[PDB]
This record gives sequence, C-alpha cells and structure tokens, in this order.
Amino acid sequence: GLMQFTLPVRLCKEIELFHFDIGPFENMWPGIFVYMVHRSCGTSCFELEKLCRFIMSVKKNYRRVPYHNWKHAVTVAHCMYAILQNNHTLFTDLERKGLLIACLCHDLDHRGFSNSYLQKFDHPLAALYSTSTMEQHHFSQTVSILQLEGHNIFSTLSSSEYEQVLEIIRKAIIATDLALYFGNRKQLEEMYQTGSLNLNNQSHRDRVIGLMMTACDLCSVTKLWPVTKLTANDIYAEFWAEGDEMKKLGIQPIPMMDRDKKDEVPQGQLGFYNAVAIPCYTTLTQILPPTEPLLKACRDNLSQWEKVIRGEE
Ligand SMILES: Cc1c(C(F)(F)F)nc2ccc(CCc3nc(N4CCCC4)nn3C)nn12
Ligand SMILES: [Mg+2]
Ligand SMILES: [Zn+2]
Repeated sequence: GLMQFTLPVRLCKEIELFHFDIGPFENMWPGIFVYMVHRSCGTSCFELEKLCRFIMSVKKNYRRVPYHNWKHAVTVAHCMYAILQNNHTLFTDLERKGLLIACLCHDLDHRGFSNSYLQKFDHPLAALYSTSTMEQHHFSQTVSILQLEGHNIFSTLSSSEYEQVLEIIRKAIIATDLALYFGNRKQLEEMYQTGSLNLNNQSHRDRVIGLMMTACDLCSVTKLWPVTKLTANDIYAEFWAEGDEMKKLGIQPIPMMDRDKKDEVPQGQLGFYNAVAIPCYTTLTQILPPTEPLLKACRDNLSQWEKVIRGEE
C-alpha cells in the first residue's frame, strides 16, 4: 500500500520523455512498467501481488523473436505512458487502467510473421480469425492470462466496469492491425477538419485511442537516431525470415521482406515515414497537441534516412 517503486535519477527523469529507451537490462522492465502504472493510474489501481504475477505471465508468453518481443511490449507501453501523462485530464480512470495493459499485451504470443504469412501458409489461426488474425489472437491470449488463478488485476471492478475495460483493451489491441490504421486516420482527419470531432462521442474516442495505439506501436521511429537505426535491424531480421518462408511456399515475397533487396532499405524507410509514420504523428498532434514531440522526433529520423541515401552516413 505504502510501497512506491523508484527508479535511479537518470531513469526517473528520462522516463517522462517520449524518446526514452528502456535499455538493455531485461530484469528492470517489470519495475519500470509498474512505476508507470503507479504514476499514470495511482498506487491503488491494481493489487501489487496480482499485477506482478500478471506482468511475469505476460512476459513468459512473448517469444524470443528479433522485434515482436517483451522489449517491444514495454516500449509500446512507455510511449502510451508518456501520451497519458502529457494529456492527464482527457482520459477516464478506466481508460488509464486499460490502455497501459492493452499496450503490454498487444503482441502476446507473436511468432514474427504477418497476417498474410498465416493466410498463405493456411495456419489454423487464419481459419479461426479471417481478419486482424494475430490481433484477435493477442486479445484472446490477454483474456486467457486474465483468467489464470491470482491474475485478475481487475477483480475490484464492478461487473459493467470490468466489461467496459475489457472492451477498451479489445478495440485497442485490434487497432494495432496497421491495415485498419489507414482508414482510421483518414476519418479522424476529416472529423478534425470539419470540426465534427467530439470526444464525448464514444465512437470518436474509439478512433482516437486507435490512433494513439498505432502511434505507440510505431514509436521506434520517434527515438534518438542510434535507437531507431538499430531497431530497424530487428524489424528487417523478422521481415526477411518471413521472406525466406514465402520463397519456401513458392511465392516472391513483397520487396520489404526480400533480404536480396537489403540495399533499398533507406528508400523503403523513406516510403514508410512518408506514407505511414509522418501522417500518423501529424493527425495525432492535431488531435492531441502535447504529443508534438513524437512528430518532431519522427521528422528528425526521416531526415537521418535522407542523409543515409545521400551517403552522408
Ligand atoms: C521502422 C518500422 C516500423 C516501426 F515504426 F515500428 F518502427 N514499422 C515498420 C514496418 C515496415 C518497415 C519497412 C518499410 C519498408 N521497407 C521496404 N523495403 C523495400 C526494399 C528494401 C526496403 N519497403 N517498405 C515500405 N519499417 N517499419
Ligand atoms: Mg502487432
Ligand atoms: Zn506491436
């Protein structure tokens, strides 16, 4: 009850900034996450015994893949922590509780393969869920871990509050299917610009939280250049493995996933920043002005890839 978590001074300070890296010591990520729940939600949101037990069960169910791993989960949760703290009065007691959990859980049991690879391989999960295949698997794994004895971190919530919070986590986790983002951003664009955007319309919050989820999920482009550059290695290491698997089933993989097309990486990073990240963080800054630093940071990294193309590094 009176048991704070505290972080070394550098982490206590740097953790409040959007571009914070959680570092290479796996063993402190749980402490960091708790620390964020406590400052973000209150020391009373969750029973410490149950939360710790849930954190460690979630960790166990992420896999040793290059990118979509436990470090991605806590990274995505920290970006969300930063958004919540720079917009504190805008979000319900329940939304604060659910969204940090949604980010931790959003890639549960990822195998390092896209929805398309499950479909082309004919993986059972593609039969169970026709669209947002892995994302419905992710929500599913969240509910599994929430039902393990001693893991109900929501046990204090009323019947209806519990259903509302699980429904926030469901839509939150679905929204991380980037195929849905393009349409989600476009509507939020129109709504903002015609002045029809209304945060009391629950279907408008849903979209806004959706965009926040894309923003957190992509936050690896909003870090200091050396962190962004090195993460891209992990991202490409999964995609090229999926490329190899595609060739195994007798399919030319899209160039993104062809390791033979290593050389066009900086050109592909440009496309991605221009077609995906820049728009994401633009619309998000318009809707939530204190998130501007994600946009500024994203721009800087775009500029760093331009420098790579021109052989300035
Ligand atoms: C940095 C990053 C993130 C995140 F935000 F999460 F960090 N999420 C993604 C998703 C895709 C990509 C690769 C972009 C791309 N590469 C290519 N290739 C063609 C031939 C060689 C390169 N085409 N495209 C579109 N990066 N990425
Ligand atoms: Mg995902
Ligand atoms: Zn993710």
